[PDB]
Amino acid sequence: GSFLMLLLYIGLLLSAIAVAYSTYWNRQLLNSLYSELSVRDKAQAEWGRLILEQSTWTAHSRIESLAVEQLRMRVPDPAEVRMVA
Amino acid sequence: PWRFCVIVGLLLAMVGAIVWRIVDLHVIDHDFLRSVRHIAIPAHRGLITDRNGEPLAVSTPVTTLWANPKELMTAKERWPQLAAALGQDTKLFADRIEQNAEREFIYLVRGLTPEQGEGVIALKVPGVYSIEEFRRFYPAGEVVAHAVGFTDVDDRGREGIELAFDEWLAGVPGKRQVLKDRRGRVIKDVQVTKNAKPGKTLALSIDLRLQYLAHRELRNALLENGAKAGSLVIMDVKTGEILAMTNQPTYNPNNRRNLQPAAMRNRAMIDVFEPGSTVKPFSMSAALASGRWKPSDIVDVYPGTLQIGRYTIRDVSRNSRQLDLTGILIKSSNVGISKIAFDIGAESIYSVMQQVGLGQDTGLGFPGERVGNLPNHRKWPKAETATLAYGYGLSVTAIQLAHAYAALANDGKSVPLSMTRVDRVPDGVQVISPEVASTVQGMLQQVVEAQGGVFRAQVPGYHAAGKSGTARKVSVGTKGYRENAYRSLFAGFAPATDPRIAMVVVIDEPSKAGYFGGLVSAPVFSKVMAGALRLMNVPPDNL
Amino acid sequence: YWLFVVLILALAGLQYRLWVGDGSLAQVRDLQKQIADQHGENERLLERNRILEAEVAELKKGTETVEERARHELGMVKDGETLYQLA
Amino acid sequence: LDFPLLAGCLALLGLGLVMVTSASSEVAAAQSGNPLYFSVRHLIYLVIGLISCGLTMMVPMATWQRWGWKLLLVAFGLLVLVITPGIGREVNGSMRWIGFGLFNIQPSEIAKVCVVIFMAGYLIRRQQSWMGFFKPFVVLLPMAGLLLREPDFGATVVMMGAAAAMLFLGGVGLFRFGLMVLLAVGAVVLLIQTQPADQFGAGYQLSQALIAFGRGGWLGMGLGNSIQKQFYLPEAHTDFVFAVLAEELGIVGALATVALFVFVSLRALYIGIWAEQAKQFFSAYVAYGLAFLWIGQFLINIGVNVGLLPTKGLTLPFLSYGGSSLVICCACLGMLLRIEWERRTHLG
Amino acid sequence: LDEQLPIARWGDEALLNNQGQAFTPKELANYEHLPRLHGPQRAQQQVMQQYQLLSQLLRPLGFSIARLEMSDRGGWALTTAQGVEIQIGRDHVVDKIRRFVSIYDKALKDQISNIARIDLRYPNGLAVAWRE
Repeated sequence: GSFLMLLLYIGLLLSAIAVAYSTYWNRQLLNSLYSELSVRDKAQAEWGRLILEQSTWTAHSRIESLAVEQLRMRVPDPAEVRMVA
Repeated sequence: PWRFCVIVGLLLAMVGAIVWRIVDLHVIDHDFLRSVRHIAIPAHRGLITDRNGEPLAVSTPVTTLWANPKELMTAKERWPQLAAALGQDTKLFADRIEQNAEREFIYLVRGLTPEQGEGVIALKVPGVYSIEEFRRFYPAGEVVAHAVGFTDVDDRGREGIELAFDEWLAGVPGKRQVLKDRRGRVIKDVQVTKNAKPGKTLALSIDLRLQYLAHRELRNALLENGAKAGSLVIMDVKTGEILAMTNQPTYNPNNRRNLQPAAMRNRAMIDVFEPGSTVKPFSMSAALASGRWKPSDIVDVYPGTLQIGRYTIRDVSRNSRQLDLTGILIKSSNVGISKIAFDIGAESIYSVMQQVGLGQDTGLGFPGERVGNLPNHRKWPKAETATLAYGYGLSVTAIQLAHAYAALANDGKSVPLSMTRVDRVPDGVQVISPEVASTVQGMLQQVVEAQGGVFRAQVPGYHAAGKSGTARKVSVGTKGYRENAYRSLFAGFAPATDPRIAMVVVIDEPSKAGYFGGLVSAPVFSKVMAGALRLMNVPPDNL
Repeated sequence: YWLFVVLILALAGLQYRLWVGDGSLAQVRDLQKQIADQHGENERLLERNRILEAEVAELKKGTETVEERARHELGMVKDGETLYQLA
Repeated sequence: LDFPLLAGCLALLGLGLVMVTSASSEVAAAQSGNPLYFSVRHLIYLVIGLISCGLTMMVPMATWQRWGWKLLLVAFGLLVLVITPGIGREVNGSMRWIGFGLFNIQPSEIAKVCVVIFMAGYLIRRQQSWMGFFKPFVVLLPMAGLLLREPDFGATVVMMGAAAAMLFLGGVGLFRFGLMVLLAVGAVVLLIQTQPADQFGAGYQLSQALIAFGRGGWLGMGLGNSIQKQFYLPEAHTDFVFAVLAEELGIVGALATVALFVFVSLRALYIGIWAEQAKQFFSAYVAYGLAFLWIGQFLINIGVNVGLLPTKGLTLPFLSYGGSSLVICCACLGMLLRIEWERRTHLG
Repeated sequence: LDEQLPIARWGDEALLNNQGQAFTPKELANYEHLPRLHGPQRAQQQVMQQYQLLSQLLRPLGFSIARLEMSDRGGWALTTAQGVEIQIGRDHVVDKIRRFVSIYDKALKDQISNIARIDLRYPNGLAVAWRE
């Protein structure tokens, strides 16, 4: 039993040091995750800024006017449409 | 040896003093016991998209300037300098700061562009810092303002989908630890307690092309008819999605300065009205579901001035004596609908009207989404039966009226509404048997196509199927209605051969040209289905 | 042999905290996979908004590519064109 | 052997190992690269301490009676070398360590064990005169003078306290004992005469452990969850390792450690009592001295941690970091297990 | 040592392989027949693989790709050996290719001699411009 007690005690010590190492590792991974989420947040901030700048020029009415004026695009006529199934 | 005893006793006394001190400090003074601070990092909202790929509401970074007044008592001589960068009186700014001197967190300016942020912070006044606060921005502008709503300054939903989906869009914030000081300044960012949850992207079922379209010709209808307000709803019949929906007059969600709440009034959900002659198809559905009536039964409606008790059921047209059920729908004969209701009884009428969804609620959950009222009585008073037959004495909003007409167009298989996009085919309740649904679709097709009905509502290259209507708007105070104030209504679906799109068009108080539904809402009906059927990519069936 | 009970209890608690609690290696793998997927969506979103800035760069100076949106949103066609539809 | 004493001391040893592993990871990672630096070196220190305890168990006791003179000769050599420059590094205001590679050596502990051994070897001779009164003082006064010229006050304090107590066991006077105690106190006060909040600075420790205990709680917040040890305290694995243990194991673990220290220390004093009843005066006296040295170090560490006493950057037996302190503690352990062995020779 | 595969040309300067890393050999003018490929500066990772997959997918159509272009916007433009340009569009490239293949096999069997351009930038079908 004495040798069994020694083995159980050293196993407990190994488990405890593993718990400490794993808790520190989890703290490090949480820090890394916060870093990546900050990167994602600033990337989506840039995306939102770009969308805000684009929306003032790609509006529906403006693009309709552009299509009908510059390239002389016209709304399609259902009489002349090749319906294919 | 007693030296043993005295040494052991002294050791135990010191140990007891130590343990007494530690137990005193740990628990007794725990509440009393600048070093470390536990802070919360905010999260950003989700993305609201149309059916396929177009964003409808986005969060944009805005530099927001805040200050810590505890660091700002040292700026007694600097508040006049800082007030110029703000735009407020120096004495007034000093009063504003001093009344909240005890406050630790105070906002100076929000909604400011970053460049002005660096310009203001160039003064380098202690305690002032810049944060990248996210402001919600709406690419579609006023087009989808009512269907998406808006958030408040606190980045919390207030109306529309924003308020309806706060738990889905606005993710839960994250927790962080910092090394604060006496002035609140952070030395080192300590381990994050719990990280923030990103907001989930919600894909609406509204198609922005159809929404742009409907909005365009509906404001065209208002300017052409000179009416006070109006609304329009698009519905897919196979899935119940609200493919498009708009109200007027609209508001710009990105510029909310002095918007009067009736501009915020989402009439497709808040405004109640009697459908009028719009509910004739459900009456016919009940009549043909009972099996007593047939589509080819001649009904006499002369003289068109039927008397019921002390009430008079006036009819619009008194120049037709014998009229079939299709003729009843075409002429909107109140006498004919009254007679058929008397023959069939209002029990089945109310049965089919609750089954389709009229006057009930649907799983949408919007702020101020009204319920309507379809009265239910154990008995059936004759005047009540007549009013239920021809529409009056009842209140239904446009959204569930569109749902009912979609159910009619969906072979009676009513499907619950889903403004969010639907991924799996829903299975609803077979409200109306297929034979009755097909017959009703046929009568609606003849109503829209045959002469004497609504020629303006015919959709080129497509078999339309719709029914007009007019509502005598209800007046508050005077029991009844208000003179010369009628709402034009039209509803239907297309193509009549195999429906895929439903519609309800409502225009409030057209007082210039006329009040007839087929006169006002029919051309809008035809235009919106022309565009929507072209965009929905279904094959035309006329040439 | 009294002290075995305390050692068993302590080892059980330590293993529970090592396999279940916030310090568990299971949470280690959870956070590793979460960060891997997070980085993947970072790189995808960076590619996405880089394409976005490129297209907005073209939008302010050109017009030949606004036809993409003008004929996707509206289905518009030029005069000398024929629509072949599949349904 | 001695099952209960060995179990208690090994509990202390393993608990110190886990405590240093849990408390030194942040500082090791930051200013040393790999996060497992102090812990991995502490494991090696632990194993060599076990080997040294075995070696002291394999070397007879009469050797300390006869071969102690060379032990104090090398102790004097190390105590000279700790003050000379070139073979010593000055860290945190004091050049206490001497380096031979990866094993920094603090000579205070070996000096303490040697001076205890010679005090016992003198007191077995002159328990029963003024010449004896003056003779014992030349044994330890150079120790106190050297260790106080070096910035090391806790070692001199534990030296004086241990010496006074372990004279108090084995022949005490009525007023002359107080006389020698007061002259020793006067000498240390003269040495003090020769050489005489702050949370934003490096004085964070004075209130850090106080607020930590305030937030500790009855059961604690589990293994490695203290928020006052991640870069808040440098070398927290040495001075405030007991505060870290308190935050990590609550009132339960804190009182368990305090009571187990008390148990092992009173067991040391009580096995010294047995040796006294076993007619082994030298063994009894060295046991009393070692036990009182341990209790002095333990009490001063807990007192500085709780805040009842001024700052004393001294290690904790079997818990704090440091190769020299743990090696000497293990050697003392081997000495005590011997004392048990010689006492049991007639029993078994 | 891996040998580069002269399968594609980046503009008129560089040569591309299956992976498409930018390499330039001893002689450049030798490959008149080799297809021309264009793209943004950060596009030596995707244009070549898209060209290869499109060629493999359209091989039963009897179409050999002549020039492939990518605007920085990402919209793809394709030109074939018969001289007709195709505006595939930004996204949904494989869906649009399947749609165009079906439409060509159904209602564009022999109409291969009077098309100015084929525009796939539609969510449902395509538009064909005609030449006299």
